[PDB]
Amino acid sequence: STGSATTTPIDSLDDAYITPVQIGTPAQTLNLDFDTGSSDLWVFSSETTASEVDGQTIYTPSKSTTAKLLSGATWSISYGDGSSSSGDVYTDTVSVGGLTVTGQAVESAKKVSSSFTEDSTIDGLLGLAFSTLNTVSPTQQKTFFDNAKASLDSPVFTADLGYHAPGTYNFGFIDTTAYTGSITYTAVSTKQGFWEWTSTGYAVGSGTFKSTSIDGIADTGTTLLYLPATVVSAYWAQVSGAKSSSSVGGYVFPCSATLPSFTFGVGSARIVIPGDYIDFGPISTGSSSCFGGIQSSAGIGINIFGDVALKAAFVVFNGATTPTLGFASK
Ligand SMILES: NCc1ccc(C(F)(F)F)cc1
Ligand SMILES: NCc1ccc(C(F)(F)F)cc1
Repeated sequence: STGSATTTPIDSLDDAYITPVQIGTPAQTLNLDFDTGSSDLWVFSSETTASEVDGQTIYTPSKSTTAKLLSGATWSISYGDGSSSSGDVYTDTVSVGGLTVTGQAVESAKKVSSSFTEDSTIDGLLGLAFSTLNTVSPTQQKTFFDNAKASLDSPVFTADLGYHAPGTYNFGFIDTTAYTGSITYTAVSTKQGFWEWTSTGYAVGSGTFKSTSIDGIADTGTTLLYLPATVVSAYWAQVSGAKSSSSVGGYVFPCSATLPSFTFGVGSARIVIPGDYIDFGPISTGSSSCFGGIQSSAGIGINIFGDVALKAAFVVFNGATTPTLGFASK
């Protein structure tokens, strides 16, 4: 079987992408943030503290004839940005773009951090990292992808994120009309539970490509591109007036500047991020200082190929017994 669903940016900056997901019987449709950096499927629900819900669509397990409470199971997650949520666990039927999994663990939020409450357009997250990171206790639960794997035509999913435009998540098949040229595959390490791989280097604008190994994770759930301080300094040095701002929390640049492109290596292939993808607009309404889309990973501890990088490519998440990542231009 296969599944295919359109994913849509939540705002004019592509801060995140939401994809409709059908949960329960009859279907309750929620718009979830597909996150290859985490492994919990959790949703705003009728159990969420009422003051912490502000416009989100909620899952109501009592209205689903297929929902079953998972006795004694709880979950609690903390994301790298400081966000968190926690609650209890149901199993229910979950469908993505025609692809149905029965008995999927659906984690019902009882408490969420302020960043989720203020994001009225995100009804929850759908984790797509490896199931070793799932936070359900005492019995760890499997991801939607892991549950669907056996029935998929091919054990893969692909991310085709749009720049200021809709895109597509496909499960079980590779759309050969969605990319140009060839797909270049690269080795994945699962030892930390992430889609972790090694980029072969980088270039800034039309500059010389620097061959250097950059270990990082492919994370649809993170907005920006987080790279080592040396790389990020070399990029912003080509932008007149750009500087690192402690008060703002990263590199900013005069909004009137034109940004250079950024190239990253995938084996012998090259993915080019257009400079416009790196502009994240004024730091505050009316400001002439703009926030950069490439930032240092030094405080994070791991490099993150987030949406800024992934939306420049067609990305194959190959969940074969030896998993690999594929990148193609588009
Ligand atoms: N998108 C989920 C996520 C959040 C944080 C991290 C970090 F920062 F710990 F690497 C990775 C993945
Ligand atoms: N990386 C996972 C993640 C995704 C979205 C959010 C936000 F923006 F909704 F708070 C936080 C963390």
